[PDB]
Amino acid sequence: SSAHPETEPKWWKEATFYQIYPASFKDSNDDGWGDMKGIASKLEYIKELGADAIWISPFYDSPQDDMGYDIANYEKVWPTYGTNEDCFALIEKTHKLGMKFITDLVINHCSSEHEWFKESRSSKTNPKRDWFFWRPPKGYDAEGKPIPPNNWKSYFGGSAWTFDEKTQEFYLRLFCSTQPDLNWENEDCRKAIYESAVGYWLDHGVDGFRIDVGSLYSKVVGLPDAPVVDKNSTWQSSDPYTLNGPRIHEFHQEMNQFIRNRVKDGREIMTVGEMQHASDETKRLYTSASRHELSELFNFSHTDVGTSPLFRYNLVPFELKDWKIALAELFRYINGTDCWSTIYLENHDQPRSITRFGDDSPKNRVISGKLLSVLLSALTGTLYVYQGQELGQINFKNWPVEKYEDVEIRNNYNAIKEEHGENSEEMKKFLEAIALISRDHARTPMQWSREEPNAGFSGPSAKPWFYLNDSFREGINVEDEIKDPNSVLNFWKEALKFRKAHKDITVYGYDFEFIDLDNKKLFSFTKKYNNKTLFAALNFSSDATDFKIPNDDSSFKLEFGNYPKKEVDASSRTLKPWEGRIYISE
Ligand SMILES: [Ca+2]
Repeated sequence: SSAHPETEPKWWKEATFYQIYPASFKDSNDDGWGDMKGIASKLEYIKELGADAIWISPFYDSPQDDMGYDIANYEKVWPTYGTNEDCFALIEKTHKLGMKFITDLVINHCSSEHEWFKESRSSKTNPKRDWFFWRPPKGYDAEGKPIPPNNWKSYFGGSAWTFDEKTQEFYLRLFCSTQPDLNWENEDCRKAIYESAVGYWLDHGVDGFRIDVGSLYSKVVGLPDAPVVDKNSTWQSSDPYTLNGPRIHEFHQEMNQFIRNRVKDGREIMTVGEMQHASDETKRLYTSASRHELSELFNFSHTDVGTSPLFRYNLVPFELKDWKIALAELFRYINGTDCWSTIYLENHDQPRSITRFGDDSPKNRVISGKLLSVLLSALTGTLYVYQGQELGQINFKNWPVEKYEDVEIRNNYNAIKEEHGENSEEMKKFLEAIALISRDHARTPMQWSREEPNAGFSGPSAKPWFYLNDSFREGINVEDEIKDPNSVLNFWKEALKFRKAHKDITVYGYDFEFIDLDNKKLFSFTKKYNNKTLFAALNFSSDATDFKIPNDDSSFKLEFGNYPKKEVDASSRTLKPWEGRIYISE
């Protein structure tokens, strides 16, 4: 393990993180919105699950146009969630339970309601004008409407520019119209961002940051028109000119140094960057400890399978190998380096993993939920569990488009309507996709009980901010699952215990090798840690499936699996439907 610098222990490498979506976790005052007191009341639940740390999605003052990712004040909690003192009390309570606390750092853009933008937009001459990207119209079209500066597409559909009537210029917003991108080319802007979004929270005791689209801060000079790669779209991906831009490492090094110099008590701060896409070299430039940029990053390849590279909301076929390779992209690059990795299948931007990668049928949702737990339990990196994942939550079913809350759905819907028509093949394909892929499958309220109609998320008289998934009535809720010894929740508790007990090879394991990579059912691999070898055989199918252990001998002992412990023949070399097994040899 000496020629593997990645094995050097750190709190944040072996911590299991639980991600909380504050709007949807726990309402304590029956207004239908989750809040900080609600979260505080459930910290013991999170600890009992086996989490070592929490990441809370944005809880700062925000109009909620992107449900918190449009921040109007980095230094003030959104009043509906509580006060700043509520937040400080929550951080302290988390700490006193022996858990770490990370906050969401969203500094590619802020809300147009942020005072910085209110000043910026007020005139062309004010000191904050170039804290954002302002450009005149390219011209005017045949109807007299201003034409945006370039052809860039918003992440949520349509143009990535919004026209300001007062100053007669467009401003850049890669996200929704009220999320103006901050101009990192302006050094005063960078310094103000660090003070407000970073320093304030360091001063108030956070253990780290999850960094929202951290790979977008560097725009290529001139903001040039992007390549026309999508021949059926007016607007084009800006990735060549906005993703991992030429100053992106400079900016991350600078912010890393700011953090190092601002911490007052010598504590170790973790940063996890939501970087989206990166070559392995780019990942290394970001996460190598010697680079002093990020601790680790999220890479989306595994959550992109089954979606078109041109448009997330067009489905395409995939096979198991595609997902195997995409998952391995998270961690193989760290082998024999001072880099570090993340491991996750769910977050507030993703549909449910059982639906996507297991089988959410009444017959298979429990066993396949456990299979996914077995897989994640064995992988190298910082493990993240998203609220409800531990319950085996599944996608919602048969929702009309008008029920979806997400701006990503609303904006894409409207762009398709405008470009192709409401009654079009393009719309049909979109509607097909949202049923599988929408971020909203992550965002329905957390299911605490079977109580009608709000599942213990709020009192029965409240109107939740977003609709409940009907699954709470099918026993997918905390109260019912605690009592069912066979539940997905109780299994996740086991899986985290197993992972911790074997952390050298589960968390810190190296030399990952696939076994039978092409197999459309069997997901199998080995890992090493000194004299130890871990072997996984995971059957992602409703069929029985054979496997082989390479260099098999008597030393391989069955240590974890999802079929009943007393009813498994460890010597058998055929897996039952949805069966997973982890063997370890010493
Ligand atoms: Ca509330």
